[PDB]
Amino acid sequence: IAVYGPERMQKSLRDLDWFLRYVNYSLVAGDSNMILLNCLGLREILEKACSIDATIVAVQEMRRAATGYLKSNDDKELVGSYFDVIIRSLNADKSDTP
Amino acid sequence: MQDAITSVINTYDVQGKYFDTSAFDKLKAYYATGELRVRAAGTISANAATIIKEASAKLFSNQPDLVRPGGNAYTTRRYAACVRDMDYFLRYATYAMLAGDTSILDERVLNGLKETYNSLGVPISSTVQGIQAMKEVTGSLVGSGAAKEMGVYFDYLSSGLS
Amino acid sequence: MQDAITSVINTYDVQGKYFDTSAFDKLKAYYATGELRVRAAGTISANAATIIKEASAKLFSNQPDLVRPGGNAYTTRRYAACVRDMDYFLRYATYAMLAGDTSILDERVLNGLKETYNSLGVPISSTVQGIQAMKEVTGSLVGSGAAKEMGVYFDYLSSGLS
Amino acid sequence: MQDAITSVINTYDVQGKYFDTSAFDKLKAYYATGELRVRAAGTISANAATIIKEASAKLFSNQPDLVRPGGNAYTTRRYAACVRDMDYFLRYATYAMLAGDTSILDERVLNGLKETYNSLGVPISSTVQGIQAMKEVTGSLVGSGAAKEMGVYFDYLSSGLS
Amino acid sequence: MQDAITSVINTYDVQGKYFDTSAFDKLKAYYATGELRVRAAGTISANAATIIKEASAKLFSNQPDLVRPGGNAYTTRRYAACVRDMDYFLRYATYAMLAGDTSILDERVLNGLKETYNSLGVPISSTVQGIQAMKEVTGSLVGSGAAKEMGVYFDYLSSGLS
Amino acid sequence: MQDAITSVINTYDVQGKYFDTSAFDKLKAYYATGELRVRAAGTISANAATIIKEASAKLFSNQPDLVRPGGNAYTTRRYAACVRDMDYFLRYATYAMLAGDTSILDERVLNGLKETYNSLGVPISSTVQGIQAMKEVTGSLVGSGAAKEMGVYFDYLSSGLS
Amino acid sequence: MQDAITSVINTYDVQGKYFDTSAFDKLKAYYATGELRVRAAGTISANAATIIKEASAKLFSNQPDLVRPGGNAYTTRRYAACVRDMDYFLRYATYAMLAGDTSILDERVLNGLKETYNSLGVPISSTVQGIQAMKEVTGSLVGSGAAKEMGVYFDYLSSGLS
Amino acid sequence: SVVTKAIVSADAEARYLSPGELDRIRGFVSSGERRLRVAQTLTESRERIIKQAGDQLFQKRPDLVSPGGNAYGAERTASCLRDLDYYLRLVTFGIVAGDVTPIEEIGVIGVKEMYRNLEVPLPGMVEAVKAMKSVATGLLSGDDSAEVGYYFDYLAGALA
Amino acid sequence: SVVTKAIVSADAEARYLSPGELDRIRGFVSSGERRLRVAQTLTESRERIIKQAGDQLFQKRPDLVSPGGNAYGAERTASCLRDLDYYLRLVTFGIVAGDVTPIEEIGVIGVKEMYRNLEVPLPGMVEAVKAMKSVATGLLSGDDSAEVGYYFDYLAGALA
Amino acid sequence: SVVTKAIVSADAEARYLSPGELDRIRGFVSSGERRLRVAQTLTESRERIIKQAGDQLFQKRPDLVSPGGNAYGAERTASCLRDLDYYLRLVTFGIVAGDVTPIEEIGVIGVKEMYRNLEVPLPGMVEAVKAMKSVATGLLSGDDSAEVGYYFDYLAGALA
Amino acid sequence: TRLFKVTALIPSYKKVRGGRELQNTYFTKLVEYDRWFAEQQRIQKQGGKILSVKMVA
Ligand SMILES: CCC1=C(C)/C(=C/C2=NC(=C\c3[nH]c(/C=C4\NC(=O)[C@H](C)[C@H]4CC)c(C)c3CCC(=O)O)/C(CCC(=O)O)=C2C)NC1=O
Ligand SMILES: CCC1=C(C)/C(=C/C2=NC(=C\c3[nH]c(/C=C4\NC(=O)[C@H](C)[C@H]4CC)c(C)c3CCC(=O)O)/C(CCC(=O)O)=C2C)NC1=O
Ligand SMILES: CCC1=C(C)/C(=C/C2=NC(=C\c3[nH]c(/C=C4\NC(=O)[C@H](C)[C@H]4CC)c(C)c3CCC(=O)O)/C(CCC(=O)O)=C2C)NC1=O
Ligand SMILES: CCC1=C(C)/C(=C/C2=NC(=C\c3[nH]c(/C=C4\NC(=O)[C@H](C)[C@H]4CC)c(C)c3CCC(=O)O)/C(CCC(=O)O)=C2C)NC1=O
Ligand SMILES: CCC1=C(C)/C(=C/C2=NC(=C\c3[nH]c(/C=C4\NC(=O)[C@H](C)[C@H]4CC)c(C)c3CCC(=O)O)/C(CCC(=O)O)=C2C)NC1=O
Ligand SMILES: CCC1=C(C)/C(=C/C2=NC(=C\c3[nH]c(/C=C4\NC(=O)[C@H](C)[C@H]4CC)c(C)c3CCC(=O)O)/C(CCC(=O)O)=C2C)NC1=O
Ligand SMILES: CCC1=C(C)/C(=C/C2=NC(=C\c3[nH]c(/C=C4\NC(=O)[C@H](C)[C@H]4CC)c(C)c3CCC(=O)O)/C(CCC(=O)O)=C2C)NC1=O
Ligand SMILES: CCC1=C(C)/C(=C/C2=NC(=C\c3[nH]c(/C=C4\NC(=O)[C@H](C)[C@H]4CC)c(C)c3CCC(=O)O)/C(CCC(=O)O)=C2C)NC1=O
Ligand SMILES: CCC1=C(C)/C(=C/C2=NC(=C\c3[nH]c(/C=C4\NC(=O)[C@H](C)[C@H]4CC)c(C)c3CCC(=O)O)/C(CCC(=O)O)=C2C)NC1=O
Repeated sequence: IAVYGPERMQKSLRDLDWFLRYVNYSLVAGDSNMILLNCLGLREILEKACSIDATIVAVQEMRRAATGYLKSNDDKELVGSYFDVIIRSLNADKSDTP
Repeated sequence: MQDAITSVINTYDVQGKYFDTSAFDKLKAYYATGELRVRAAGTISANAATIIKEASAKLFSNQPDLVRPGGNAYTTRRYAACVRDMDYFLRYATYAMLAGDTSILDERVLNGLKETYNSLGVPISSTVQGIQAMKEVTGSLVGSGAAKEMGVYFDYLSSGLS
Repeated sequence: MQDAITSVINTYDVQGKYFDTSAFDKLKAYYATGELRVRAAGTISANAATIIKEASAKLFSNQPDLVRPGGNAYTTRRYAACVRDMDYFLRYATYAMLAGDTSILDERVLNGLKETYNSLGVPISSTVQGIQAMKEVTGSLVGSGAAKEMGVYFDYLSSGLS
Repeated sequence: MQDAITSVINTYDVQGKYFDTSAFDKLKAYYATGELRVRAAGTISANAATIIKEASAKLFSNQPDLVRPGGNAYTTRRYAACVRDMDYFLRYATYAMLAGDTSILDERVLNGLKETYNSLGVPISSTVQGIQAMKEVTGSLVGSGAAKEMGVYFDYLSSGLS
Repeated sequence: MQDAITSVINTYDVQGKYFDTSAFDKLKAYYATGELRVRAAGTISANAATIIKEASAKLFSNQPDLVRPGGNAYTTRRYAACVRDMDYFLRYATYAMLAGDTSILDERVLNGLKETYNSLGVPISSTVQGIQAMKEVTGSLVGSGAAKEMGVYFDYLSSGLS
Repeated sequence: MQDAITSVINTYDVQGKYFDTSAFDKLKAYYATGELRVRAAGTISANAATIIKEASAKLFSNQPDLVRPGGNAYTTRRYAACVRDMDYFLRYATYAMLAGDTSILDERVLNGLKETYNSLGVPISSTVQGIQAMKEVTGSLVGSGAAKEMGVYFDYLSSGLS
Repeated sequence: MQDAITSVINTYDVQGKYFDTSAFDKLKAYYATGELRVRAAGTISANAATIIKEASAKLFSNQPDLVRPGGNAYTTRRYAACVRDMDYFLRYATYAMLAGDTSILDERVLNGLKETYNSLGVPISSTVQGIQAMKEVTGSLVGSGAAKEMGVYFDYLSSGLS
Repeated sequence: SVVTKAIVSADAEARYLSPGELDRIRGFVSSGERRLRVAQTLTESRERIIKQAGDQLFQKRPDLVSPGGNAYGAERTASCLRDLDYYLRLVTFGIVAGDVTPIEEIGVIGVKEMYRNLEVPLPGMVEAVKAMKSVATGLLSGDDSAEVGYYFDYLAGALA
Repeated sequence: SVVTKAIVSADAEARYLSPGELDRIRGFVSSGERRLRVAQTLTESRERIIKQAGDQLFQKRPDLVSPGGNAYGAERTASCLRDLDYYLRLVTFGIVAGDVTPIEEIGVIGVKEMYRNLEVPLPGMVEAVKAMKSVATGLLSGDDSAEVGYYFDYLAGALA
Repeated sequence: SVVTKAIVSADAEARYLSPGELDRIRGFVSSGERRLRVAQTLTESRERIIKQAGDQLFQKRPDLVSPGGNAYGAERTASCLRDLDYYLRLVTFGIVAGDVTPIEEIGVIGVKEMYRNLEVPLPGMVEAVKAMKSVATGLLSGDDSAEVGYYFDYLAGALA
Repeated sequence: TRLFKVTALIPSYKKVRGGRELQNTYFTKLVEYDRWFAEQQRIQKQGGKILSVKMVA
């Protein structure tokens, strides 16, 4: 926490909250399109001042935590897909943005 | 366009916070009428031509001057255009009912409607009367519960015209 | 201008026709709504400064670029112009609501407003947002029944600008 | 668009005159600066993505509400659109510097931009701040004289938006 | 468009009436003048380039400023545009004379033309003077009655540009 | 109307930023040229009538048809209006030079001037020639540097008309 | 569609190898012939109309039946088509001259022309004779060195259409 | 009309009328008086034509006035005769105009949609048009009957 | 201009100028002094060039100034020479601009229609511009003669 | 190349080459020998550029050769070096042609899709090309170094 | 001289297209005589190859 400083910590926390908020929104809308499109361009923005591997670990951890509370196989698979879209997009942006 | 879901999502995204009790209440109210609205939409989509027939019959019986010479609906072309406009109004009211938002109406009917009818000389009050007749017919056809949901958007269109 | 009573009178005068059952039905409808209209008009007259107060504050909170330097509402002159326009919008919506007709809105406000705003550089999206602000601010003060009535005139203003 | 040579040609053609001593002096002045302009343009094309990065970073640091919920840069979509607008401004300012005239700026950027942002809701003042940030970023990379020349066109863009 | 026969047909159709003695008299008048109209149209079509030549020569001799540098007709492109406008005026005057009605003149020339010249900077007074020149040149070739008939439509164009 | 100082003030108020070194530099440059501007303005004011006299003499010698019958300056009335217009151009060019900004020309001189002259029938090209003759006369009286300064405003007027 | 330089680039790129010294010698050859090629191109651009004049004249002189009725040039439309074909052949021959390669001829002239003429029935022999007529005169104007160098492109066109 | 069609056709290619369509206009104009006389005959005899056409239609197609028919009832029969009157007037307009353009614009564009909304059998309209054509051509001489018959034929084909 | 063409070609592709376009601009600005000298020589000699070229044109084609010719008369001859002055000014504009764009956009677009309206024989105009080529290239050095002659040949081909 | 672009531009509007196009072709051919000398120098020492650029890139971005990186492994490093060799050859081709059309046509159009298929980080392209540019500009003289570095600059911008 | 039946293949050299564009590349149309010169020129400028043309009427 100390190395980044208050600004990057605030950005990181609001970004994790952002991910989970968009997961909720997409579950409401019936489509993970908003998460998808908002993640087609995220890695190039993050890379210089952020760790992509750290973000992937964070999204996987949130996936595990969210799947824990659901206690229903269909619910678990749906939320797992709506997080796997985030992991998939950050993985797809290994080269430049599309 | 927008629906109720998009409106709530944007309202809470601009604030940057999750759904509160009022949000979940709005979504539950929107979802509760969903099957009724889809049934009404199926009825209208299936029987649009019929609704046009009774709506036009009522409108032109109440105002025979429209279809007599010197009236705005006096020709085969202008009568066809009148009933075509009525079909437009019915279809876009159905779209708005299914969406739960009047954004589609403002975007794709009201934007340029007044310019069109004032350029062409179409009587706006008579168009409002035709929309009201369509409301009555479609309410009689789809049941009172769906009649109210149709009527809110029919009134939105009527107030947009007048 | 024109109200509901005068609208019916003019329709029957151009037809050279007599007041039939439909005309008296419309007249009865207006007389039934009259007391609600008058109560709403008095309430809005009482709280007009408050309505402009709150609507301006909310519009500039949702879109703070307007009041910061470089915004269309950034100066004392341009801010006062915004407040003056909103005060017109409230007063003329109240006139239209009390009359039961939007002809006054058309002729006194909407005939030439788009071109004025486009020549001035005034944002029209933000003006529609301010009108919606006044709409849902006055809706709380007048009550749900009177809000449903004043809302159609606020939406008429918004659709005329949009 | 027109460059310095075309500007002088137009000024002398509308008067029906051949080039006098002043015309040749001005043309020679433009020709003397051509190599500097080409070198500056190559340097800017070298670091265009860089300049965009520092300019956007400085803008969003000094304007943090842009990327917070309710800000117009709060999205990856809206962020990409903003940085593409920044790309537009840098590219066309480089075109203007290379041409030696501000005509291309007015023709292809400034004309209709304020109304475009008013429709979209884009803050003009924040865009002016981004253009200025781009100016300080570009000046250091291009050097003193190239910075004066190149910042003339950035100032033209800012004043046109202002 | 609309011609004399279509004009009478439309006037009687809006009323819903059959043709009577006055309408038949108007139709007979048009049928009487048809042969003269056809001769005049053929003569004009044979000599259109000539008429444009003398009319342009007259206009640019009496107003040589138009074709010197700084004038509206000063370039090969703008001179060609001027003579093309005169050619279109002549052709549509011929069309109106053949039809016997000025409806085509309105629809295909005069709707939006004054705004176009106001934007372009075209001197409408000089255009009208050129139209009058075409009128007098055409009259000599076409003869007395054909000259009166053609002058009706030339004056209609001139007053429409007003 | 805005001068260089006012332009700096506005371009810093739109940003909301206070004055920094660059603004003080531009203001210092304006004060550096202020003495030249004041001397040129005083010289032009001292000899306005003379300048108009040689400029009009040169224009009417180069284009004698203007003051002959059938020319737009053939009347005591129209000749007086012509020299009045020439005085307008000289005085407002002096204003613009003294302000250091071409804003006043667009703001009070060139706005609707083309439409006005085209409605009057005034030759635009000959007015531009009068402006150029006035430029040549003014330059010799004001000296080389002040002539180079006044030339940008005279050329601005000539390009605005043409 | 490729010149000598892009042709050698292609033949070295397909092998995946870098340029050898023989490639550099081939490149020096074209760079040394470039000024002669450009001079011949300018001469041909200046004299293209005259070359078409005399080439059509000689072609119709040697073969009289073509212009006479029953010939594959006997029509005003068909005459224009023939002269257009010869003009296009000359222009593309000059293009191939400047490029130094016949690839442009294949890609923009012989691409579908052979079977087009075959279906239309154009005689191959007359077309080859016309190509020869253009070549042996163009070589006279362009000089012997450029004559031998247009020889390859003209007889390439002849052999391709053969 | 003939003049309108010729002029708009010439306008579509930005050119003056060729001598062929000038002969067009001349031939149309030289035939004006006969067209006016035929319009006289049709207009003066409208009342008899409408009644005779209604009787012929209703005897040939009794189902329309039969119970459950479209024209059943005095008011609906009156509307049918009103439609016949409209189309006779449109025929007169077409005769004077020299083409079917008035018929086209006023009573042909959107007529199928109009009657489909009105639940009107188009075959009934065709039969009515044929009957009124026969009645009208009965009054006119052979040369004029041949001319008006094609206007009626165009109306019948448009309704079909 | 050359800079304008490079800029708009880059703009069409939504990119910055390629090394080829920057090299083109470097070449164009490297020749600025030569172009200025050539344009100043042509401007200094405008009266002499017009006088001599008009003389050559009129002796080569006396029909233009003979009775019944288009240039017959003092005023029409003055207009004839004024046109040549216009085109010489356009040629100087093209020299300084580095391309034939100013000539193209001031005195080449619609030139055939303009001179058709003025009954001006285009072959006469071509002969006039060839005479101007000869007279001007006589004044210039060998290197600049070809450069000026290219614009003159372009203008001749445009008129032809 | 330059003449190819000029011919395409001339044929686009169906005319002979403009005087300006002829001047740009003369400027191209006049500098052809210097372009060929640059080609000499870049082609001869290709190994120095490629290896030094690879070393600089790997030092700047150690994650590329680190396990889990795209360049990790001997074969993948060989593919890295082969890609750098390809881009050096294309840069020499563009130097010869006088335009970046060889570079673009061979390995720029669709480069992003291919490198997305390979997971190649485009910043890796940018840094490798910048190292190549540094070495090439160092081994050349200033007048040549600027012009050559323009091509590397275009390639880096295309990758970025 | 009424109609031409033209089969031609215009490839794509400027970019890679995500949509189908298979029938846009390889196609056969009937082209009017007055339009065949311009159409053939357009196909040639596009870089495409005109495989064969026959005469229809
Ligand atoms: C759901 C839709 C969505 C998300 C999540 C999103 C993230 C996002 N975070 C940003 C800032 C930032 N984000 C981060 C890093 C954070 N980022 C996270 O992925 C990590 C958990 C964490 C660090 C480990 C940092 C350091 C910044 C500061 C700007 C910079 O990186 O240079 C930015 C750039 C705008 C700005 O400067 O504020 C975006 C677009 N954008 C979206 O449209
Ligand atoms: C969904 C968006 C939409 C709307 C709203 C719409 C309205 C519309 N109605 C039109 C015609 C018309 N519309 C009417 C309307 C009737 N007149 C009668 O009196 C009644 C009062 C009234 C209906 C109850 C008439 C008579 C015309 C023909 C007028 C003419 O062309 O002269 C036209 C002109 C274009 C055309 O004729 O095809 C438009 C644009 N079009 C759209 O794409
Ligand atoms: C450059 C010209 C200019 C000025 C000056 C200006 C003043 C200004 N003052 C405001 C509010 C305010 N202004 C004040 C200041 C007052 N409080 C005390 O009573 C004092 C007597 C007094 C200060 C000495 C306060 C407290 C508010 C907040 C009121 C509110 O938020 O409702 C706002 C609204 C801010 C927004 O909507 O986001 C503006 C625009 N605006 C301009 O464009
Ligand atoms: C129809 C109305 C009308 C009038 C009256 C008129 C007068 C007039 N006289 C002029 C010249 C002149 N006018 C005079 C006459 C003066 N010489 C003596 O002092 C006398 C006091 C007096 C005559 C009795 C002279 C000497 C000039 C020559 C001025 C010069 O060239 O310097 C000019 C300048 C243009 C030209 O020379 O053609 C005008 C406009 N113009 C008009 O359109
Ligand atoms: C840029 C490459 C290219 C060229 C040149 C070309 C020419 C060409 N010539 C055509 C017909 C023609 N071509 C010719 C010319 C030939 N007949 C004789 O006169 C001569 C021996 C010979 C000229 C050397 C003629 C006369 C016609 C019209 C004959 C007809 O109507 O069938 C056509 C058919 C379409 C049309 O004419 O509108 C084309 C496309 N097409 C191309 O893609
Ligand atoms: C000038 C162009 C024009 C036409 C043609 C036209 C026809 C027309 N016929 C109508 C009614 C009618 N039309 C008919 C005629 C049918 N009955 C039989 O089945 C026959 C097949 C057929 C007649 C031959 C009938 C029975 C009605 C009454 C139906 C109703 O009450 O809706 C109506 C509805 C208005 C009214 O009832 O007064 C129209 C608009 N209107 C026009 O503006
Ligand atoms: C800047 C571009 C430009 C050009 C080129 C131009 C040409 C031009 N030439 C004109 C007349 C003329 N031009 C000529 C010249 C021709 N006579 C012989 O045939 C020669 C072959 C040839 C000259 C070498 C002549 C004789 C006239 C007088 C025509 C007449 O009085 O009827 C006119 C009409 C001027 C008037 O009297 O109102 C124009 C506008 N205008 C322009 O704005
Ligand atoms: C001339 C046009 C052209 C280019 C440019 C081109 C590039 C190219 N590089 C490839 C492999 C590769 N390229 C690289 C190099 C990259 N990865 C590292 O991270 C570095 C950042 C970076 C080098 C600086 C690597 C590591 C591979 C191996 C990837 C694999 O085989 O899975 C491949 C896959 C096929 C093969 O290697 O045979 C292609 C097609 N191909 C072409 O036809
Ligand atoms: C949806 C149905 C569909 C198909 C199937 C299709 C195939 C197709 N492939 C094309 C080009 C191409 N296709 C390939 C791929 C080939 N080369 C490799 O070695 C492989 C052996 C092989 C593919 C497995 C290549 C290399 C090109 C470019 C060829 C060139 O332009 O020279 C093109 C030309 C248009 C373009 O380049 O964008 C088409 C139409 N297009 C379609 O719309």
